[PDB]
Amino acid sequence: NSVQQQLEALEKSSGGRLGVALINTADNSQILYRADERFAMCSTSKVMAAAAVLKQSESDKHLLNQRVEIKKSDLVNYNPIAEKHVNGTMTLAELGAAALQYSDNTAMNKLIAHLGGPDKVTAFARSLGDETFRLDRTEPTLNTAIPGDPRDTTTPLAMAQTLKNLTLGKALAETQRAQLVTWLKGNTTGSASIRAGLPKSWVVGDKTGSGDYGTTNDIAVIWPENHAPLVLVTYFTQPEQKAERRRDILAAAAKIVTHGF
Repeated sequence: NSVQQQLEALEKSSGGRLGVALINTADNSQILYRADERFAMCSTSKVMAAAAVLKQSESDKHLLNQRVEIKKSDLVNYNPIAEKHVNGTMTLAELGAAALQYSDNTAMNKLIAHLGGPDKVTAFARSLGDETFRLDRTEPTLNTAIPGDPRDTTTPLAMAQTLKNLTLGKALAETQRAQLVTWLKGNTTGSASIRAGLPKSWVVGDKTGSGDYGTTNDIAVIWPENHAPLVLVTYFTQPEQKAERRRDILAAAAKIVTHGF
């Protein structure tokens, strides 16, 4: 059973649509499965919003520490960090950290608002050469993940390419790139996803995503102990609106494509 056959087998039993894109930076070789198909990004889109602010900070040395007032009215459906700061302030850096490491939805909306709206995040993605990514809505509606809906979607390959450029490539200035990597490595929400399918000692940075239609996503940068980094995007979605998320499928896909490394 080839890697491709294993992925097809995994999808067949999953009850959903699997999208995988792995880039081996050792030789730029790739393992693709429905890598050109669109999937709702859900919270994985937070990486683009945080990175957009990091790009701005390259020309504004006071941006990351800029105060942002948190009001009760700002709270949406999931605000683990933001709710702790109502009536107070959070810096843009702290909002980036909350959005990425805890998937705080209020934090994401604050980043989008600062940038000027969802379309500004799309423009940033385009500036990075990503012609696929599109952010159309704010939290929490960007998570509807309706089959066939182009809003707030991208493809596994496009996201893998951009994540590579953002964390290991040409997208950000060094200090900003390092900050994004630090945030990703400190994520607290991905234990059961890609990380679960890899050797426990491998260093990993990732951003998970989840939404309606049992949409379960994760994008990660992986640092093996004796090999060049791997960039992996695992997207998964189902036909019924209230389907349960399946992080186990992402872990299984990760194990399949990282075999040998």
